[PDB]
Amino acid sequence: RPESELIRQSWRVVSRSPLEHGTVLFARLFALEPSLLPLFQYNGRQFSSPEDSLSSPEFLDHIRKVMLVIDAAVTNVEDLSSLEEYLTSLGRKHRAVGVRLSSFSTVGESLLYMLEKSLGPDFTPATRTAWSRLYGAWVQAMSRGW
Ligand code: HEM
Repeated sequence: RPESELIRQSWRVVSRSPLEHGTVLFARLFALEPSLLPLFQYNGRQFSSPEDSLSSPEFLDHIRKVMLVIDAAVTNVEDLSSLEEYLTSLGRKHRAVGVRLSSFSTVGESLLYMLEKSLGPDFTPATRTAWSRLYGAWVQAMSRGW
């Protein structure tokens, strides 16, 4: 797993404090597409601003949830044949709550953004590329899906 090690190596850094990094991801996501903000509704209430979501334990718990899943996807980076059916299932939950396949690009770009900011110089071209491949493989899975 030559291209896998890069993923585990890069991830171990962000895996240490999942909320902080997952916070950066969604801050970024909401900064790029604020139209995704109302998809996260808790207590029958809509977040007015992106920062409102940051004060929601429900929403923070969601971030952890997402961070845990990617970290799982990182565990299985070598085969990718184990997580397949969970992803189609996860993608199934996403279609259900009314997310669009076209937002995947935005989440991926937010994920890559978060990784770049965290790693700095360590976020090598090879590392960027492997993550793009990796994220691509999840989206395809989650898209099988719709
Ligand atoms: C394509 C853009 C995406 C959008 C707009 C989106 C939006 C959402 C929303 C609105 C929820 C509902 C959570 C809640 O109701 O509290 C959710 C759940 C979730 N998301 Fe995302 N999502 C996207 C892609 C992804 C990707 C690529 C992953 C990880 C590979 C992911 C991981 C998760 C997980 C693990 C959950 C909760 C699963 C569950 O509750 O069963 N999402 N997403």
